[PDB]
Amino acid sequence: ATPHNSAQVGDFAETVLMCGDPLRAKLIAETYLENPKLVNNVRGIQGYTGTYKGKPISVMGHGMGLPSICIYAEELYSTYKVKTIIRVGTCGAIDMDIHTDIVIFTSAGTNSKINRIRFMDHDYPATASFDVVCALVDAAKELNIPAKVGKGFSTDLFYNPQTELAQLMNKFHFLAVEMESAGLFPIADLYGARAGCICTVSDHILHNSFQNMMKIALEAAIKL
Amino acid sequence: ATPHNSAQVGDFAETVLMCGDPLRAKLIAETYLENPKLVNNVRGIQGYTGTYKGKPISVMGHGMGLPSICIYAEELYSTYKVKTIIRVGTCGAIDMDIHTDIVIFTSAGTNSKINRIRFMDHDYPATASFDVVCALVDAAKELNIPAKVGKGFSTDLFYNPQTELAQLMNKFHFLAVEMESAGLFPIADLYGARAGCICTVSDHILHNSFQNMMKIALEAAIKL
Amino acid sequence: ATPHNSAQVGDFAETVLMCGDPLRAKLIAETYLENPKLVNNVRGIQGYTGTYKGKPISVMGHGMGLPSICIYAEELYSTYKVKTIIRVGTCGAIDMDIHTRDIVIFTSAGTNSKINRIRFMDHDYPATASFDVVCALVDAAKELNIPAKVGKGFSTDLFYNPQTELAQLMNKFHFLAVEMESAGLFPIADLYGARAGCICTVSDHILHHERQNSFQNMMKIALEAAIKLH
Amino acid sequence: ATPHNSAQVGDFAETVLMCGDPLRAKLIAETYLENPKLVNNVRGIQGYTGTYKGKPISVMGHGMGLPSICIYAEELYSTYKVKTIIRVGTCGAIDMDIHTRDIVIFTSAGTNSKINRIRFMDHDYPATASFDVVCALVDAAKELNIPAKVGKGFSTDLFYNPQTELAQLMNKFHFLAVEMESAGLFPIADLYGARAGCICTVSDHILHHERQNSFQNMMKIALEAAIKLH
Amino acid sequence: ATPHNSAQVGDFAETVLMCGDPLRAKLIAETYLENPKLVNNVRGIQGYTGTYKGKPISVMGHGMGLPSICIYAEELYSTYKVKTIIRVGTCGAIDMDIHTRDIVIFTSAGTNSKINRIRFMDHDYPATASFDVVCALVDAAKELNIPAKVGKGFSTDLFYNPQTELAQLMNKFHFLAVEMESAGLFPIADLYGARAGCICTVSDHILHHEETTAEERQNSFQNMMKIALEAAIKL
Amino acid sequence: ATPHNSAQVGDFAETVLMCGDPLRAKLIAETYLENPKLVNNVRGIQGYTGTYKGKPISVMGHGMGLPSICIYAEELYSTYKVKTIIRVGTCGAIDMDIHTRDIVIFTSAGTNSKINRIRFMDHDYPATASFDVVCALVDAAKELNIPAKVGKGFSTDLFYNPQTELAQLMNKFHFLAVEMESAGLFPIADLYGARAGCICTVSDHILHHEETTAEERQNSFQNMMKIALEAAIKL
Ligand SMILES: Nc1ncnc2c([C@@H]3N[C@H](CO)[C@@H](O)[C@H]3O)c[nH]c12
Ligand SMILES: Nc1ncnc2c([C@@H]3N[C@H](CO)[C@@H](O)[C@H]3O)c[nH]c12
Ligand SMILES: Nc1ncnc2c([C@@H]3N[C@H](CO)[C@@H](O)[C@H]3O)c[nH]c12
Ligand SMILES: Nc1ncnc2c([C@@H]3N[C@H](CO)[C@@H](O)[C@H]3O)c[nH]c12
Ligand SMILES: Nc1ncnc2c([C@@H]3N[C@H](CO)[C@@H](O)[C@H]3O)c[nH]c12
Ligand SMILES: Nc1ncnc2c([C@@H]3N[C@H](CO)[C@@H](O)[C@H]3O)c[nH]c12
Repeated sequence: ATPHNSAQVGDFAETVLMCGDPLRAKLIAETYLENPKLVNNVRGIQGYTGTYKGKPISVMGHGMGLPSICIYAEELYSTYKVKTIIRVGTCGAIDMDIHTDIVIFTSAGTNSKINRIRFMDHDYPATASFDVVCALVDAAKELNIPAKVGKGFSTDLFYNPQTELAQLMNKFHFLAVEMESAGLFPIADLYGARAGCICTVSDHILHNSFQNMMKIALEAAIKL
Repeated sequence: ATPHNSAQVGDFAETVLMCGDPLRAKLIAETYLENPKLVNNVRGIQGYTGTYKGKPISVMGHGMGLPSICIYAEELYSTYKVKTIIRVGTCGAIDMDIHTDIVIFTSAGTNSKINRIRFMDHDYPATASFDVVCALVDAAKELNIPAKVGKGFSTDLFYNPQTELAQLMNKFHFLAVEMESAGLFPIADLYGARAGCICTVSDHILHNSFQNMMKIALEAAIKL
Repeated sequence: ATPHNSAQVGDFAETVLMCGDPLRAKLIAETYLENPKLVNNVRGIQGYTGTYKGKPISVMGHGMGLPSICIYAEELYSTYKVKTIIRVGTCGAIDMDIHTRDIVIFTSAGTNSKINRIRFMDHDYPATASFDVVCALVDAAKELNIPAKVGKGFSTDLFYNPQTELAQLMNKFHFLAVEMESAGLFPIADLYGARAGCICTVSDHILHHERQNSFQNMMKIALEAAIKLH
Repeated sequence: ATPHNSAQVGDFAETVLMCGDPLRAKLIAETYLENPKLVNNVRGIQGYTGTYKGKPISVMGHGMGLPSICIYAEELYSTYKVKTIIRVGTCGAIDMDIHTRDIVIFTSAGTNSKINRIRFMDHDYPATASFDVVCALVDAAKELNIPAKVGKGFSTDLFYNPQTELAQLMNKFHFLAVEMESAGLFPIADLYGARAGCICTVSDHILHHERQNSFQNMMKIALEAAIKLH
Repeated sequence: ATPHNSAQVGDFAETVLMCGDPLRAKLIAETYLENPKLVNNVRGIQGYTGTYKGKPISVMGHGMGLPSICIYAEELYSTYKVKTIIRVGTCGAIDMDIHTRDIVIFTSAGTNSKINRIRFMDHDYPATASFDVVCALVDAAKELNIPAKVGKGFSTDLFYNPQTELAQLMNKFHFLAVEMESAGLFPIADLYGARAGCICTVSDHILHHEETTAEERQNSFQNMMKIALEAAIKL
Repeated sequence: ATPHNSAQVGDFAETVLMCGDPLRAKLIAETYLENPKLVNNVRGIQGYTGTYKGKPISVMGHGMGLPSICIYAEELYSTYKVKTIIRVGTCGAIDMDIHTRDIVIFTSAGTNSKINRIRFMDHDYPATASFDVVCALVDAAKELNIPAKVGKGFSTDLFYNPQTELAQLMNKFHFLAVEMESAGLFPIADLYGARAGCICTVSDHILHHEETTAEERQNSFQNMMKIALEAAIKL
């Protein structure tokens, strides 16, 4: 019922986990949901609606990059009346004290122009919902997994011609880099809904985890 | 051998077709290649190396949006030594005289900041290779299929808050909108390689084809 | 010790509460701090150090606007070794469900200044309050039974904003409130690996014509939050 | 009929060849057009109409820079009903394989002007020559055995460019050459649903110190291309 | 009246001297205005109306940086009907032949704030002192007998400027000094039909400092106050 | 010498009058300079060196728009060692009390070109006329007995301006007129230590035109030429 989603109003749990990799969405179909009903495979995007400890979850891939996640997220909140999107994903460390760890974003800077286009060319600060951030932090806490908490940078360019930037992000204690959150968070605000992100280091840009990250995300889903 | 590509130097034909939809890459695996060898399924991205009329082709999905295609294309030209990328795809009409037709891009404007980042914040004109554009035009001509030739607009935002823009693109005779070419073309330039795009109207933003578009792209691949 | 501050090292506590009005700073020093010493009066800015429930605490004005709070915040984190600065201010409400004298706690702050674009290679820097501090303010307010909204704020360069359709747009994106300083504080604290946060009182609504108790309430939340952060 | 043009309707052919130097325009009128009538001399700009192999053709200067060619191109497409304007210019080569007096044909043109950002909601407008015309120029040059490179050009606002690392960057992206007008012509033609193209002669290399024949060669290619486009 | 000013139309004169430092406004009011009345002290900004050689004059602080002088300059012109604002403060040395305690008269000022871009469709607004005021200031400084350079200033949003190359660039283009308010004050005068000018004494030097003390920079810069008040008399 | 100028150091005087229209440079040279020598006519730009009341003067076209006056102003200051450039052209009426044939003296000029952003780290450069020249021009126009307004101009990159709201905005901020070269000419003088000023006569009006003919706008605007040459004498 949307150019990128065949599923119908109700086919989606009020809470969706989303990742970049569509095969990873399946992995957790599949490895945590009970009664994994496929609900979207347009563009092979692996949409599922299920339950975890009796609560209706969903998982789905979002594509690599802001423009992609901006498509999915807007559709989910608007059409499929989703209340909460948590991006579980991978990212690259900037902070010298973060290592191949779990990171929970409070916000995400960006080199994209998308937020300038939706905000009269001023600075929109892309902020994770304080609800969700707390939810993730807490869960991480119960399950006794260390998590870092802080800023992300959503890059439009995985191979960044602007090489002086990794260091500058370091200088300002940016935690890590990925390519989607700065797109998500303001869509969430726009629909009065909520979003958050987390959060695993799969490489360091200045020189188990899947399981931990997913238990935290799922435990957190529950509180929300 | 690249974070997004498991295949190896040689696994890719000097010429790759690429589309947004990874299931569509398969469709033409699959429907035109002979001896479809899978060469990449990281993130389910459907990479194939084959032959068409005895020439080594490849097909692959590129994701929706500049940041996505920028990842694939840069990797293909640099790592996998690809010489030519033709984006076969779908797009949305702006021009009042274009209808649910085939369009061949000579170039693509954009609301992305990616080209400003690679070009000292000046205007890079994202231009399809005149080679390829001619190749497509000619083929379209032999196979007796009408094609339109002209400008595209690569949007970062499928649901564009800036609603006055469809009309302004109309006023300047923009042909159609999609979300990838403006990312591609300058990468092509950067590696001294070549790229082009085309090209099918799947909706009009102001109010067979697959088969035709693919025969033109494949015929054209051959001349290149 | 700086062109804007005549204190020496040691003279400021590790936590400094700052507000725009230097006379409000003075009012706080006389009302909430015991044994307030005037440590800075350059430009009439009223900086004091004292204690609150045995814990060391400072208060100082910052003037109005990013440029001014940028001078004083960088000086504190850099010359004086401050660890934490909580803004205690007033703001104009935007979100239609926020009312005069309501109390807002900022997760982060948008801006129309060019300052962070200059600090950050012309990219979008998200000015975020430190997590600890947002939490401490939220805990304080719950312990004291003062209700507090949590959310994005917006720091404008222009109090009389000729961009008249901006208010609405912010509303559409659920910005709680507008003030004129947080977007500058946050990234400076990040730069000195220090902490910052901001708490405010709604003194007026920008979307439709609209005290002490409020001020008093915010001060308690800020001061108790300072205690927990120490 | 305009502040910059004293011709009336009818006075220009459907195809107008324009170059920066008004005396070059005059040189073209006297050398290639038969029965050249001076139709415009406001500001010394030298516009003529005549014929070439029985086909109607005009030539006029445009001055140096986007702003100037923007005045004259819009006036021609709008007041005079011109259908096609080919720039016939000189340029500085960039690409290391292009040499003095080589001939370049532009598929499109980058720019550092703000003009297209103003025309296009601050987005990236790709100034592209019309396909027909690029083709006609390429066909003409092949029929006449003059070799011609095809590629991106770049129109700078600043002949003496204080951005000294720009030349290299353009080279890295395989821009053929720099002139100071095409980026302005193309989008105006799009706006009047007309056609435009640009052909140039390399008068100098910007990447390392470096005639008539060349000029003559370009003129033939342009004039034959005009014939085919008619 | 305004949220930042508790006086009322009539309380301020038609000419107002302003500086960043309210304590320096207070020194001016005390050292030079016969019969100073405190007209406004919200935020401790020290606004006073008195008279100088028999003509009404006012003085008030404006705080540091564009956002702040913007708030006060616009209230003065709009609500309090002021006709002339002369800014008398400190810079900001860039020129190599200019030194601390030197005097500098701004014709205009560049900036790095988005403010003028925001009030002017994102183009380059020339923040320009009124020709009258420049001349007055220039005359006054020629009569009293004090040397003053005339030229351009630059209002920075960032006293601690991370762009460290910018100072040499300004030097190439021969800017005189750097401050933090004039680029905001001039387009506001333009917007209200009123006049504005800016005179400042050098308090440090950015290329080969050089310095100055909080006290001497608060009390030791009479002269600019002198030229400013003589200039005021004429206008 | 330069690619745009075939004269040589010495051929141009130290003061050059310039206008967009080379035919108007040629009228000035013919109507006013004793013993005009044609020093430069590459691109038909009409540069001449002669003398006026016994002082050396020069005159040359500069073409329309920032990119062009930029090319010539920089060659004059850099290679030909010029000391002063006075631009005498047309505008550009914005102010409602200004009308065709009226005279306008620019203190500075806003712009919408990226040029000043590019030579100034992307901030707001105040493109400012030299105070000397403004004064000279102002004096000359007071002596000869001709009325002239002093104020700000705006140099547009787009004579046909698609931003149709911009003219009223300029009006709010009281700009005098609109032209297409001054914002480029002033920072170049600054860069070379030299001086520049701009005087123009109103050739059309943007808010309630009003017009003028190619001929009267080419030949009928002596006066500005008069003030400019009197001003030149002083400088
Ligand atoms: N070093 C790094 N730079 C930028 N992005 C990432 C990522 C994330 N993984 C995908 C691209 O590899 C994309 O969806 C990002 O969110 C992992 N490592 C990264
Ligand atoms: N109306 C329209 N607006 C923008 N984009 C498109 C597209 C293309 N299809 C994908 C998104 O639906 C993406 O890869 C685009 O290239 C089709 N129709 C479009
Ligand atoms: N409605 C409103 N719009 C913008 N700013 C504010 C403020 C804050 N108070 C000072 C100026 O009023 C300044 O320091 C701002 O932080 C209070 N209400 C506001
Ligand atoms: N090296 C070079 N750099 C920039 N521009 C050019 C030109 C062109 N000739 C005129 C100025 O020289 C102007 O109209 C430009 O189009 C020729 N060579 C060039
Ligand atoms: N080096 C310098 N950089 C920037 N600004 C200044 C100033 C001016 N004095 C105040 C605080 O320094 C501020 O209001 C500025 O106007 C003096 N020296 C300066
Ligand atoms: N309405 C108007 N808009 C913009 N520019 C002008 C001019 C000036 N005259 C030349 C061509 O019109 C150009 O060189 C400008 O300097 C006169 N009237 C103007």
